[PDB]
Amino acid sequence: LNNIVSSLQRNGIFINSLIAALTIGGQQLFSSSTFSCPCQVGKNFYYGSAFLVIPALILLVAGFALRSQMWTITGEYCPLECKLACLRFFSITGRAVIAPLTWLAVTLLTGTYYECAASEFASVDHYPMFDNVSASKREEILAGFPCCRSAPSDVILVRDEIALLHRYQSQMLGWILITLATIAALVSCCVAKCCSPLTSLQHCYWTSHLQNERELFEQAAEQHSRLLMMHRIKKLFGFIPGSEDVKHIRIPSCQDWKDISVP
Amino acid sequence: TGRAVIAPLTWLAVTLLTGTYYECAASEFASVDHYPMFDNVSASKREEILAGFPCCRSAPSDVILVRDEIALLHRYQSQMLGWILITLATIAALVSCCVAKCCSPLT
Amino acid sequence: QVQLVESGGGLVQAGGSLRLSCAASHMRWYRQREWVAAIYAGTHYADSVKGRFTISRDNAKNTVYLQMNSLKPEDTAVYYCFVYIGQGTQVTVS
Repeated sequence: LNNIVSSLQRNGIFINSLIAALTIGGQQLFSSSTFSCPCQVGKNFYYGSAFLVIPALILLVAGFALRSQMWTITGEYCPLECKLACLRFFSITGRAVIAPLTWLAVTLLTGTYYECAASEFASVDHYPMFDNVSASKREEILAGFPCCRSAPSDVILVRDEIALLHRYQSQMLGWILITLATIAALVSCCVAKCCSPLTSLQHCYWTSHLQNERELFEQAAEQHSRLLMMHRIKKLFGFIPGSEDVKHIRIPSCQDWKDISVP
Repeated sequence: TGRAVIAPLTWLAVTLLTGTYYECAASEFASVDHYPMFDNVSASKREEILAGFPCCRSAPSDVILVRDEIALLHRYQSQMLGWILITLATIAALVSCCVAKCCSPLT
Repeated sequence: QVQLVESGGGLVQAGGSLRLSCAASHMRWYRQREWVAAIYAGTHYADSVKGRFTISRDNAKNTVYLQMNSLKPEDTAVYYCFVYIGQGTQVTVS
């Protein structure tokens, strides 16, 4: 039964779906817990914009870095070898970039981050209520109502309209981004099915072979290290550990401990 | 070192994100000359009340809204620092990994 | 060298009016001690007694003027002033 779970774990679509669901849940928890939408007139666009970008950037970097094989790819970087490196890089990038795309999409769909983000950028010259011959209190109240300040002075309905407008735009952006992303994927796949010299079945078999040989060589290296250490003990103490020791014992002296300290 | 330093980084990040520690920390360092309410010709009661409202003292004398703004400002800064620190940390990790994949002789 | 004196107070019954004047040789008010109002040109009032007082001043006579309307026994206090603390005046309402 657990073998089936591991088999589905090998399915990349399932692991990417798990990543997307986990990122969406984390974003929802973060928004519901620790956002608070600071309401300062001076720099409020900064807070929302940072909430939009920094989590996406750190998730992208984490996805790129958590894959060990990309380090080897870069080391080789720093014919067919170039094509294979490009294919592996594209395949790893896909999973590296799925999560930040999910974060951006869900944030835009929710709309709160964009709502608090570009709120002070709203156009109010159309509305005749906001005269503000001072020209400064207008920006103050504009940044002030979207966060938590109702300020029930007839402006609330206006503010909702403004909010609605921004929210509407947010949704579009999300979907717009989504569209572009999908388009990119398609053309990206085109490259992976146009510049690739290997057959479609050849690529999957080669990847399975690479994973199998990597695991096999790791196991072989561990076993070789184990055998080398076993040999070191059977040459120092004169007996093989884990076997019948009642035959001989070296009884090493003080000078013998220094020899095994070399590695 | 990586595992040695992951935990304190987490503590600093979560503390800054929560903001309470920074809120109570640099509260008396706030700039009040901009606000015309705080004249305080004595110049000492001003610092006293400035340190007094952030902890638990509401002191409902019109200053509460002002104090919230001040709190907000500090809170805002706190968040940035956290994320700023986070950014730097990640950058460090990257270049650190670079060394572990540049100076390393082994494959 | 700056001298402050609270003047214009006294005894008033319910529903009456009282006017306070202070001579000063950026003003605040005190009563007990509790805040009352502030003036510079921005002006604020206490939420406890919001909608009852009115504070004004003029640099011509270097004096500050506070207006209390429909006073009630609930605000029985000694009224002070602050820019240095004024001597203060005691006022009750019956």
